[PDB]
Amino acid sequence: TGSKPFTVPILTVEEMTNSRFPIPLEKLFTGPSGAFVVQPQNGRCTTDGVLLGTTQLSPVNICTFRGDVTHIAGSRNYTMNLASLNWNNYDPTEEIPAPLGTPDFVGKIQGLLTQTTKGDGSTRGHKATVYTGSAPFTPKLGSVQFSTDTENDFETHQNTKFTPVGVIQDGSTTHRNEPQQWVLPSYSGRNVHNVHLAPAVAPTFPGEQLLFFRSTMPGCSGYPNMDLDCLLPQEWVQHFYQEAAPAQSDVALLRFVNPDTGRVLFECKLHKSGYVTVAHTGQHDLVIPPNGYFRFDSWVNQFYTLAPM
Amino acid sequence: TGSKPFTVPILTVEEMTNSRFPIPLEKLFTGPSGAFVVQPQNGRCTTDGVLLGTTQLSPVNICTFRGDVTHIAGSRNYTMNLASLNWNNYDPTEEIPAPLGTPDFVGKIQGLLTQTTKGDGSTRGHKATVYTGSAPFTPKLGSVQFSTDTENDFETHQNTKFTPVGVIQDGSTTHRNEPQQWVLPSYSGRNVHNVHLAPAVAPTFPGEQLLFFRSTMPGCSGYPNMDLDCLLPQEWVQHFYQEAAPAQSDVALLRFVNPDTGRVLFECKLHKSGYVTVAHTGQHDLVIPPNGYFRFDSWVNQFYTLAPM
Ligand SMILES: C[C@@H]1O[C@@H](O[C@@H]2[C@@H](O[C@H]3O[C@H](CO)[C@H](O)[C@H](O)[C@H]3O)[C@@H](O)[C@@H](CO)O[C@@H]2O)[C@@H](O)[C@H](O)[C@@H]1O
Ligand SMILES: OC[C@H]1O[C@H](O)[C@H](O)[C@@H](O)[C@H]1O
Repeated sequence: TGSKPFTVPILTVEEMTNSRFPIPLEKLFTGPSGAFVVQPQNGRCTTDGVLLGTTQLSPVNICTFRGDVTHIAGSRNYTMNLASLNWNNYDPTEEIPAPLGTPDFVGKIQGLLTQTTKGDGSTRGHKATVYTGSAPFTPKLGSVQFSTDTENDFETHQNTKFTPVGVIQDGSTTHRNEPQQWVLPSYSGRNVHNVHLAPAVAPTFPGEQLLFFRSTMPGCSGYPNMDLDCLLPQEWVQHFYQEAAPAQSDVALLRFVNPDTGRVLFECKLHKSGYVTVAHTGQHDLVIPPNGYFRFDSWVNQFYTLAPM
Repeated sequence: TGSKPFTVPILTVEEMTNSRFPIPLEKLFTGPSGAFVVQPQNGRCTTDGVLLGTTQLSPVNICTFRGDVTHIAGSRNYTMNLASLNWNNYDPTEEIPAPLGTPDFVGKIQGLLTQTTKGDGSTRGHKATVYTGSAPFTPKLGSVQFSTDTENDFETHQNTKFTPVGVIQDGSTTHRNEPQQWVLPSYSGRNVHNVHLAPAVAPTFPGEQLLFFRSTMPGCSGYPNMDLDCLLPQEWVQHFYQEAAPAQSDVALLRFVNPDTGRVLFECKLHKSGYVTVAHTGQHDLVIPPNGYFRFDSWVNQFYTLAPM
């Protein structure tokens, strides 16, 4: 009606980024998810550009941490007292679950902890792991703990950054038992309930399943479950945030098109609250052409019947 | 008449990503560039969406490598035989300087080298550094070397990834002497000329300088020069690539606007070949409101005289 036309990006899946970890998308996946709660906090955005949960705009400020560190005596463990992106003091009273970009799964995330000494520009970097299921993982309260490879190299009161790389598993344990991508951390610790969460999502329509945007997280030790599914590519979050096109119905019908044939491969529902469903029953890795893309076709209701995927 | 209208993203500087390394933008910087050649290969795209140099679309597939590795006896060094993003064979004959996303500066980039064994899903990760100025750095040929913290953990003929984190310097030598952000690597090795390059850029009007989109790379050891300037944010590259709006003239005039006050702070030229200039003389860190953004106003040409910044 003159309303700003809704669109999705024309970037292909492999040209886009996982919204839950700073790695490329690899593929589309669908499977049943009735048995458990799907309530990721990263990669959550309405089609009209309202960021939800812990979602922020940067594809490379996901699962990062910044602040000051203090050594835990008799250990190679450091407590990081969190700062903001701009390196200011952290504010815990904001009505968010945790700082934006905080990890939204229970797992042992490995990367590098790096630091610069302001006075002379000296620098240092150490392999480090943050276990988001641990008692000291209290990002909402302004603190997390890292296990590192040093007992003395990090300085106090100097800007320190964690850059995530991948995940680990304890190899004396049954394989692929962690990370648990669908388990939220307890952002304030084990005795305090999470707050201000983006809602859980599920298909409601018979024969429908969620369509996931899937990556494989690098594994850094042990026998981890490396699958990582997001609801929206990070580029879609950035696109909707900018466009802010109002939803004209509950569902934006998308067609996934193959340029090499000119034909539609499948269609799907992009729910205005920011998730996708397809008509399929079972676990399936979608096979798509490298140049295939999503195209918005029309606003439909929640109860539209999709052609089977 | 009838050209698709040109636009730039409304994302703020701080909401965008460096196109030369997987870190957020921090600030805008201008300075004289007569003392160097500004010929980065990442973050190069025309306003009409033609990717140049080694530029690709993923903000998280910049300064990464994938392939499989071979140990060099007597050392902690491994040679990686490069694969593509989707783990396929690398083609050295494609008319590009190097694989898309290859580092475009001489420096020592530190990160983690990770691996998965296909048969059992066992994984491993080690701190690793790639010396992009060294003789073994031959990405165009399909081979690069990493120095690591292990002499025996990595397996042969298993998919291996390098994830970049930051840069290092040798602390026994002159501080901030490396990395050298404006020195291109020799993509095929010592004394072999590079091919298929994106061109050097410079201001071509009196009283103009390049406008750079600047970040600070993490430092991981020693006393590195952490400054990193790109010509275009990664989001701008993604935007132009998708939009493909025809360049109506040589220069798109942009205004940088403060929505808090409603006033234009400065104007600048976005050259159709994908770089920005401003009217200023001297090194200057721009001070901008966090909410400030760029807006396309009109097509002009290279003879247009800017208002002083
Ligand atoms: C499954 C196994 O995981 C990794 O080994 C770790 C051990 O890691 C430590 O030793 C290994 C070399 O043996 C390596 O140097 C690693 O960086 C270092 O932390 C250790 O954490 C044990 C303790 O539970 O778990 C695993 O065995 C990996 O390095 C191995 O190659 C292999 O994939
Ligand atoms: O000369 C090498 C030396 O460089 C710095 O001093 C580092 O802190 C040390 O860990 C060591 O690597």
